[PDB]
Amino acid sequence: QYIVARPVYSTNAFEENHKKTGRHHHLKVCCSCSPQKAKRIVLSLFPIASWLPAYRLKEWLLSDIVSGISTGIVAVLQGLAFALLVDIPPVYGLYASFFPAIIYLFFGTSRHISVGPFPILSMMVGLAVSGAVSERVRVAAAASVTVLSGIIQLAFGILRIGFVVIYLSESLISGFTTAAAVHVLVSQLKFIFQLTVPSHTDPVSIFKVLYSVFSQIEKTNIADLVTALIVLLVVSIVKEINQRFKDKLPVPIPIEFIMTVIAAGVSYGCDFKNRFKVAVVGDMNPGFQPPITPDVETFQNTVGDCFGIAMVAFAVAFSVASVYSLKYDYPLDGNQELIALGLGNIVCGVFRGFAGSTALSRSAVQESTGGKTQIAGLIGAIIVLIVVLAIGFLLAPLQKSVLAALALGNLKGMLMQFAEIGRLWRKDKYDCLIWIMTFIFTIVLGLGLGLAASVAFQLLTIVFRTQFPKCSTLANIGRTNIYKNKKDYYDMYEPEGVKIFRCPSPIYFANIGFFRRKLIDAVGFSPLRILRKRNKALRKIRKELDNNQIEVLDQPINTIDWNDDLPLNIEVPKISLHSLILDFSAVSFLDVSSVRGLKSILQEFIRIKVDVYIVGTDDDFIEKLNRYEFFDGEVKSSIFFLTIHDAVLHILM
Amino acid sequence: QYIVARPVYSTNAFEENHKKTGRHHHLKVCCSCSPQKAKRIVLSLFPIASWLPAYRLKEWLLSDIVSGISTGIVAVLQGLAFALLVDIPPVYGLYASFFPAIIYLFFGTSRHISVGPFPILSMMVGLAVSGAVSERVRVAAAASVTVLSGIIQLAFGILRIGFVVIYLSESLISGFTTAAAVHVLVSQLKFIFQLTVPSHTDPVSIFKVLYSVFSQIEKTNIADLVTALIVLLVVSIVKEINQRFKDKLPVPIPIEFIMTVIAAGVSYGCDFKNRFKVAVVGDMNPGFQPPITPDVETFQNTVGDCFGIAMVAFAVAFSVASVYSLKYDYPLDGNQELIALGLGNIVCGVFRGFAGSTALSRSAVQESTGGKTQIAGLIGAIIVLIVVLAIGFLLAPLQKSVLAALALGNLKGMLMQFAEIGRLWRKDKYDCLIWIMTFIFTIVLGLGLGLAASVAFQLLTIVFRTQFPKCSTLANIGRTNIYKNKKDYYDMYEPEGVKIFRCPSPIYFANIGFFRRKLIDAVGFSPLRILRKRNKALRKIRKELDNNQIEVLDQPINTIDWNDDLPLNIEVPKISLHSLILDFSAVSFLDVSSVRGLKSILQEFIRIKVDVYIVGTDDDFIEKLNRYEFFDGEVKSSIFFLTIHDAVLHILM
Repeated sequence: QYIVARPVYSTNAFEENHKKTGRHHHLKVCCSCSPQKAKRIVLSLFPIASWLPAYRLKEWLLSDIVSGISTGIVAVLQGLAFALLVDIPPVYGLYASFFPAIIYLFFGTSRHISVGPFPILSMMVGLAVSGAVSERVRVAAAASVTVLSGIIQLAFGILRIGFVVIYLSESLISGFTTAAAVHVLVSQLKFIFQLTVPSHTDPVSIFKVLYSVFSQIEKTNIADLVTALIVLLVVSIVKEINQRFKDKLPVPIPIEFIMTVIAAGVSYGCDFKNRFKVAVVGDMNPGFQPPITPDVETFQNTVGDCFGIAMVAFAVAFSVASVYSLKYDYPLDGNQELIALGLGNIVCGVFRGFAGSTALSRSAVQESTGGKTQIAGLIGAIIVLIVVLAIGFLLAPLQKSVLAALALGNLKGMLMQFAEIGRLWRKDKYDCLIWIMTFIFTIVLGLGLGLAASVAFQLLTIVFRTQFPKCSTLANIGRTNIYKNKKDYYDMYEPEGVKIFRCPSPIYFANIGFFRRKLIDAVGFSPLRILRKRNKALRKIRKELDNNQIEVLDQPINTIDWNDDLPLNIEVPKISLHSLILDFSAVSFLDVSSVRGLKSILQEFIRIKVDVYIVGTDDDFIEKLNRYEFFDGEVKSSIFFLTIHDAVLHILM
Repeated sequence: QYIVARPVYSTNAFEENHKKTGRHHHLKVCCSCSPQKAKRIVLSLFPIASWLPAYRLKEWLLSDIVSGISTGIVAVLQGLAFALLVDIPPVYGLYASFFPAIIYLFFGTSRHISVGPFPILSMMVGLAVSGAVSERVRVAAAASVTVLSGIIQLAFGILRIGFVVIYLSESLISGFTTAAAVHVLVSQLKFIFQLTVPSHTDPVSIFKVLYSVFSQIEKTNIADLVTALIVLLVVSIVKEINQRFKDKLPVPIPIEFIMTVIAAGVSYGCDFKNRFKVAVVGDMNPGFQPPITPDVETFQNTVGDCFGIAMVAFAVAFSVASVYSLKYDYPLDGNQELIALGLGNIVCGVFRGFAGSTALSRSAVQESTGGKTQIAGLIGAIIVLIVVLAIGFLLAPLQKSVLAALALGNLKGMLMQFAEIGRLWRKDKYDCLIWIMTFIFTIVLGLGLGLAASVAFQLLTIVFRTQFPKCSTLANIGRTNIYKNKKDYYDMYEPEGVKIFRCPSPIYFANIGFFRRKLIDAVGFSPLRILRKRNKALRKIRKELDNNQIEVLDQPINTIDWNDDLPLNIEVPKISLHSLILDFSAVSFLDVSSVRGLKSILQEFIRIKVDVYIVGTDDDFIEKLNRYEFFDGEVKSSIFFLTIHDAVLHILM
């Protein structure tokens, strides 16, 4: 059974019978050079010196040839299809899937990540250029939003503050990216229907596009729509074949290559360019561009949106890479992800590309084909190299909506997150409000400002959880040490005069007005009204008054018991209370707005000659109240006890 | 002593031995007319029917004559001195201390409040007009910011959401009003030095004024500065006499009247207007103005700042009135303060005034002179009535910096709050960061936008408090039920295999990545690395692999004990752990981002054949985990226990 025979401990009669350890509680141990300290700094800022000299060549090379080619053809056709969401020339989407792939080979700490562009940052870059102009003024201003968002990411992995991704819950991540998969689905209607839409901008940007597209819906094309519904149907159902047959199917079907060759083959020979009037990708010039210096007139007016691109490029890079970090069991450094993607978006921004990070629909192509290391991300950048230099004379008959339909086949994973009202409403109803208020703020205020006002509302639902706590009143079940809520069981014996209270929440500025109101409700009387009625009855003994003298009615009584008949017609109220336990077990923290309100209600309750105890606090909660100066000659330190049946056994003896 | 002899209860063997009450857990009880329901609705929306028919005429009339006159002369001279902070004609400061004083007599629930203008809302109105223009275009646009901020206040006391004032701690209130007492001290330099400064606006508005004042500092006046230093010296030290001699001095010295009569007497007879060149208050026209209709072109561009004036006019009205509510012991309704000040700022905004609420330096004049009810706020509006109609031909020789020095004598109470770095740094250091980040955001971003970015940072210091909690590991002290931290005492016996953990914080999105990291640190091993090494050793028994087949290595084992020698060269690691208690006593709440991470680490720890218990949770914490579907055929409901010595007594038997 359960037998205890210890004496009654009062947390100051416990720290004298049982001595503490008295153990000692920065700028010398860290700022100190050592031959064993700078070894693991250089091999942690440059981690290619930790997987390249240990490379299993017989086992990992042939899996990294066939999985670097299979993500090379995906990186080309996704690269051209994301340069159109920014409305720059399409060759600038192959300078953004090659230059971050070389830099992340050296400084990168993840091993199953294919780095390039991805459609949530082809719009946040695409909406920042329209907010920095007001194609030569858009190429040179999309490659200066990249350098600004690569300096902010580099100056966050140097200050070692790469724990910012914990401020984004899964309801805020599955609410933002579901609303970002509608902005992608809407802004890819300029290229399927072949309509000339102006570049909209500020708030409510999706309904400005839907008003401009559907006002020209009689001017669409039939040779540009039946080839974006044949492509959208086949590459969806063949991708349905692959994820249904992940077994019994080695090296699954590359539908993103064999559909383009059909579509670029039919457009050269049936002459879709001059028979119909369909837009095609132009003739790209073979070769790179000279580097450019970013201008300050682009930095000044879009400094508020490169704090949005720099915290979206990392929150996708740390959500995707942590999927393969718990699957293949290797440690992942969250600050090396900020340096290797701060240097990727500076080199690719200087060399005229645009911003980007890892894509979930491309990293799963590298991971499922058999990519073991980031050598499959190097050979996935030799094929983007040979397309730029050598074979760029192909992909000119590509029909500019085969590209705009391949980027709509990837929106199955990000639009099936709508079945979270069907789950979070039945479960939480606070994290179903963060899903709704993120889907509304993003689709109205835009992508960039829909994350500032959604994180700030996500922090209002920690205050809403602990604003009106369920304050209780406890009682004893079975003459033992079990103290549970009084309105729940049957034989609960609460003793004579004792009134156990319980606040199951941390007490702070949003919580002390409710705890003080509920304590004087669940005790029967207010303690300040009965101090003033006693002092009025004491002044009548020694014998009303105006203002500035009511301050003497709240003084402590200095002389009777105030419970029997007073010898004149005096009607001061009586109380049966003579103790008040407080269960501070579930209280996590106090602050200076809650200590000054708790000290106020312990001082009223003591001057009525009601002994107030506080019960359940650990070692750190009492050692912090020594620093608020909570204790004085009235509120002693012998009011703290250990457990509830410890304090009640002290009252009855 | 302390003896217990109960059996061991496991919170499901407790709710069968002790039956619950099964008690039942809105639109019918409230939406129901009744002859006893509409009585206390009409007498609570119109509370002059609850103190006027019970008025002690012999005791409260002569204290309300002499304390309505003493706040009448203050309301006139403060009214003219706050119409200059908005830069309108000075007669429009007597239409703002008279019309809110009549409406608050009827609908007002406080009894020691003098209603008028006050210098923090003569600048928030004064900076909104400069943001709505870009004197006839400033009079008609300061009386439309008033009507917009009176409709927002009326539509917050009708929706019954007047608990918004709990989102503002005392560190955010003593940080905002200290920074608002520097904006007042700076913007009263246009009238002491007699300098013509253009109307400024947007961010960094105090340094734009200090640059414009001190660039003309050779063009000041000597007849306008020696009369704002004689006035500023005497009315400060005589107000030092009153608060030093609150006893032995009945009806304290009205220095704000006897100094003006001297200053308006010397300016008529020594001829300060034509000898020197000093600015004076003009000749006010006797009478009111016709009402105006607010234009929509003022409503559209300043809808973002009348959400700042409407939540500053209430946070001063509920901070001042709660001082006299706990002193004179009457209940104060926080929603009737929003209706009676929503109707005050509509009537006074239609009749060409400006916005306002109660002032701390004027309500203390009414309260200390002997004002008992709001009849002293009616006679304090008959004297503002006779100054407008009859004796407005006086106060024309008033020198416009006697008025600008009387409003600098009130900044002693709001500038002595700078000694809170000397208190909050030694005590809290989180609520000393809210004092600093509010003083910086207000003095840089302005008054209106310095409260949006200071409340939003105040909610980041509840996340900073519970981001890195002090996770512990407990042990037994003296073979009893006392379980405290292991690195604190000496004879702490932790049993064989048991590993008691403790998280002293609510677990949520900012807390589950740290609790999972600290649990596998304070247990010795990771539980997922040792599940995969067992399954690799089991496949070698029945006999590496590529991707999409590593998902079978995290499966539960289905067949040995994995603690002795395996019959081949197999080096799966061993564990001594066979239990894991978790102290969830201090855990307040869980959410869907923390349940999905806690369920993940209970499922890894059970498949290693390690029995995981969760200990310390009340009745409501288990009844919410039935709604997250935390329980299945693996994580049962018999893992919850009552207390720590209850679970450890179950392990050892």
